[PDB]
Amino acid sequence: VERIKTTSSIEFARLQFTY
Amino acid sequence: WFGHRYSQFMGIFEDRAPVPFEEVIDKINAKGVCRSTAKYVRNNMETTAFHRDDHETDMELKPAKVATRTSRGWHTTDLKYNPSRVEAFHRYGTTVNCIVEEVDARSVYPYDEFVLATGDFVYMSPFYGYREGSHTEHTSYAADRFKQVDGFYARDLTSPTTRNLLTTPKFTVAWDWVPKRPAVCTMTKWQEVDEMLRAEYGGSFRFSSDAISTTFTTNLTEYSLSRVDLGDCIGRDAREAIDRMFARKYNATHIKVGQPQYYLATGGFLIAYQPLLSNTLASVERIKTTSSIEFARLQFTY
Amino acid sequence: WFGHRYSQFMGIFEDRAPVPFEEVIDKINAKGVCRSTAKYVRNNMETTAFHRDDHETDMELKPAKVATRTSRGWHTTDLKYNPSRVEAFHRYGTTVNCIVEEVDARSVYPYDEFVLATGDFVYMSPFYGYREGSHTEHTSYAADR
Amino acid sequence: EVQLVESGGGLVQPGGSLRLSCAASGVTFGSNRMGWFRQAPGKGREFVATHSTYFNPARTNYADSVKGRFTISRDNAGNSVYLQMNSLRAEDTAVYYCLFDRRLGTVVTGPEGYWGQGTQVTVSS
Amino acid sequence: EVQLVESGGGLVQPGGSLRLSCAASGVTFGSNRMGWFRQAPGKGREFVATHSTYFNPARTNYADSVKGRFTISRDNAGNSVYLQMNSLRAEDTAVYYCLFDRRLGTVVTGPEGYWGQGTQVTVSS
Amino acid sequence: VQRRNQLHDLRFADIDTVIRA
Repeated sequence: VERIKTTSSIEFARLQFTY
Repeated sequence: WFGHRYSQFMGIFEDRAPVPFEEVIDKINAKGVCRSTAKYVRNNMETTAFHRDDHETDMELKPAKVATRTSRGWHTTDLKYNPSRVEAFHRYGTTVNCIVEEVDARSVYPYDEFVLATGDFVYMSPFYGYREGSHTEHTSYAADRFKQVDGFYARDLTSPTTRNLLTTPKFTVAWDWVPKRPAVCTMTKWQEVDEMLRAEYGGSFRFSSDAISTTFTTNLTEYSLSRVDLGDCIGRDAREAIDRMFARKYNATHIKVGQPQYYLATGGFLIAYQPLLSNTLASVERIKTTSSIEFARLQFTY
Repeated sequence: WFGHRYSQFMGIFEDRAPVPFEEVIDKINAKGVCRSTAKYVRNNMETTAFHRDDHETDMELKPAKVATRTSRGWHTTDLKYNPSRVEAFHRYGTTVNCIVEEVDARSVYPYDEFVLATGDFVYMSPFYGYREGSHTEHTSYAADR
Repeated sequence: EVQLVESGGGLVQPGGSLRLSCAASGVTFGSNRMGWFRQAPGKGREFVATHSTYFNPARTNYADSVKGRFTISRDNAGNSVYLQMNSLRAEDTAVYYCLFDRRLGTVVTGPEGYWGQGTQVTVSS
Repeated sequence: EVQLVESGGGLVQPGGSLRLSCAASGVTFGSNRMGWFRQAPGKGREFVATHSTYFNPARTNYADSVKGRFTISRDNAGNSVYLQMNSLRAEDTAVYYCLFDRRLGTVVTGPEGYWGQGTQVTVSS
Repeated sequence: VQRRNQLHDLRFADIDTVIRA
């Protein structure tokens, strides 16, 4: 059992959406 | 103060006394013991304290009680000594606890001072010493407070080190002297790009990475690494990563062309670039870096 | 405490005493000197300390020892005074060091208090005063302060 | 970096006396070890004496052979070490080397230390 | 923001006595200077006296002419300043102005200070 | 704040002088 680590930057996914 | 049927602390004077170089060498490192006495200079006065107000003895250093997420520690006494009860008298009691603590030490540029995990500041360069120009590093202290021992073998409470021992008014801090240039660097390696495409346009170089979706923009003229202050990591890290990435993706289909080249991209990014070629075809300063790579990713996407 | 062959600190009481307005005006700003005595209210008591337990004198303020990345400071004494040796006695010694320090002060909105570079909080508006309605700015202190 | 300048050797008869001097210049501030080693014809460079200001009072160490006959001392300001050899004998014929380093022992020595040019001492009739 | 109300002036024969009063209302709660200036016919407004609560005991200052004849004081709780003039010579004929001010010293005033409307004092034989 | 405060004795005091009597 572990902890999920999250990036501080969502802009990669927003670039993905726009592209 | 010992009243009738109660005792009360009139006062508790607490102080941290440094362990002198002589004790660190001849007692602690040699035998794992401390003196029960603390003789030290406080408030321009030589003060001597005796544990339990008794004669000076050698006391064994033993591991401190374990605490989670703390470094190793050792000490000699577990109890505070208070004077025995005599009614209607003020009495005094001395406790001396020799404490040895492994700690992390941290230093920021320009490395003229460092901190310990206890919050104490040492106003000396970590790279201060007598050899290889280290005597010009910053020291705030008098010469007698600093000691450097070559061929020093640490004994746990095989290989020798050069041991720096600095006596401050509150403690003695010891560490290993290393030359500054191989140790610190004002730049750090961020990305390894095994496929970076360079295009020349409009008097500018564009370095595009499809893997990280990033386009950097540099001038045509190379950036000489001599302009970087304490930038000796850049060349060595660049050469190993470049050769490792070459000996893994192009060792068969590509050849290196020339030696690695250096460029400064907008955003303050230092690019070390090895050009390849397909077989079928064949005042120093600190670079400031922006926290946002988003401009270059927008450049790539656009 | 003075033992037969050693001296030991039984205790070291350390305190910071404010320099009164009249001394700032009449001595420090007028002559660059400080009184060797500290008379101030501590723990609801008026306490007076004499430097070296000696008579009051005017002592010149001199630049402090230089330190890198540090603002300007001045003081009057760099030695702590301790009582002379008398065997088998507890003895007391008083040191008074008048210190003047230029410091940076910072205040965040709504600017009802500010801090000094020493970590000391001042629980009053930087813009507190008597004019242009600044008397309605926050003060935690009595008027005489 | 430390420069070492030796002086005061030469030829002497058995039972005589000889004072070697060694002046140290450069980065000599702080606690250090200054001493004398010697190299005999065909023999290795062995420890003779050391004077260490790492401790106060300073600690002096001697070889077994020279104990009681050789005395090592320093200048009032430090930075200079003197070896008074009295009651010299044939075993004392060697090139004596001045050492300035930052070590704590007697005999180990290392490449980071500083050696003098070497002063000849001959004992013969 | 301070309002000043004077009182107690008028006609005097030489050698008489006159006690002017000045009550201060508004923002007066701190240490301050309250005093009297005067303007003679065809003369500038010159310092007469001041009473300063910046210091404890309070500091009183007088012009050279009025020393020993004029006394400046304050009521208990402050905010009112009194100028008791004895032995009024002919030089004392002027309009006296009450000043409430956050300054030190004697003669220097500023636009930030508060002046009263002015009380006439005439001394004629 | 710590770096400033722990320079206090180096600025306004003497940490090396030892007075006897």
